Amino acid sequence: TFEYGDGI
Amino acid sequence: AIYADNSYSIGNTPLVRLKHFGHNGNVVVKIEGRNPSYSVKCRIGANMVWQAEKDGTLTKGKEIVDATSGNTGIALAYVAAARGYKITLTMPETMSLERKRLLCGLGVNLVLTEGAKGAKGAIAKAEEIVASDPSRYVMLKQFENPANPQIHRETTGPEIWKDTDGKVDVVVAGVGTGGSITGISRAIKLDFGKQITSVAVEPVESPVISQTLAGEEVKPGPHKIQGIGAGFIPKNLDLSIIDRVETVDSDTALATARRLMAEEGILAGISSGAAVAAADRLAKLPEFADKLIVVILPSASERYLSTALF
Repeated sequence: TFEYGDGI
Repeated sequence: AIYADNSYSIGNTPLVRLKHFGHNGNVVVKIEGRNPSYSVKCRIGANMVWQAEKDGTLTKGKEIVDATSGNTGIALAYVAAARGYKITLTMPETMSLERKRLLCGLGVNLVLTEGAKGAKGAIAKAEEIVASDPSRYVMLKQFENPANPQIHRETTGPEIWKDTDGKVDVVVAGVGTGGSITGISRAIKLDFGKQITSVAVEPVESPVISQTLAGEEVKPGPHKIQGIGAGFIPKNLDLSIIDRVETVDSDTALATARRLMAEEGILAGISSGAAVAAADRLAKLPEFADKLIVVILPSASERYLSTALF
């Protein structure tokens, strides 16, 4: 799960 | 020929025609997993470092510090090792041990921030490290650094033009930092001069581009499509060049990635499934059924062996 630029 | 270090071997990824998506082969995929550290980010890790060297903001003394929990961290890591830079990366505790073992394997100074704090906690700590000795640390800032879309304008875009012989009609690409769709669209529309349809893809769970362009309230959310859905409009997303925004849900993105594996023999990551699902939707509209649709596949499956993909 990813939000606010996480996982990029 | 022979590349002088691994960063120079970025790109020249192949186009592969799909047989169980689209209509009579009008959907083609660009396999960005075939890159030095096996994602599209290899291009921007290389060129952001190159540009900072040509600008002098990065010298032999200086040390790279950035906040990234994804493929850009691996990309900066392999480039920093190939070119002799010390690098520090910050990230939440959230991260898979394999992604951390990979980064330590590449020699990263890993700095771990609070999990509940998330991405903001990581970017906060990185900026403090950079505040310690601004003459010693360089942050490259993938969301804002124009060297990010510029490398797609100079390589990814022209590769698509050349390999399709100018016949590309549509480019479909998930948006993380936005650099891919921005650089590719500028190269094909402005340098080659063909009026294609640029399609941005975002999670339906965090559809901030659709909502912004629609003048609706911007409601970011959590999703499982790693690599896209930042929850904000990045500076490196050139909205003015986007013709269309497609939303995809996490389950469909995941199902489509598994179909790419089992039906096409293509080992694609989950954001690759989202982009193909958006491409299939356009490709089965009569208005696109005769167009050549090029879809970016940002990463490979094995980045995701221990996730919801398998």
